[PDB]
Amino acid sequence: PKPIYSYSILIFMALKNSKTGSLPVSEIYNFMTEHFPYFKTAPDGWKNSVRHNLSLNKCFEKVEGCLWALNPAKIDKMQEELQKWK
Ligand SMILES: [K+]
Repeated sequence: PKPIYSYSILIFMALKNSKTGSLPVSEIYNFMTEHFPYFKTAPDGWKNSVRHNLSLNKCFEKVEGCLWALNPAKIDKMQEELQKWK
């Protein structure tokens, strides 16, 4: 049962559910496997898809196993994208 969601939306859920708005890459996996059981048995490559969407989407920024944080300037746009698909 694939989630009716994009990878950027799923990453946005994991990061906005963080108290600091930032998580390491391993925590994003744990969030997706916990809240969406499809990824527990999904074929390999979705973990690589998460790292691609982190680098490609401007909403996620690398802080300087690192951490990925939400860009406050892109939260309103990603939120509106979240609501459309809820
Ligand atoms: K990025």
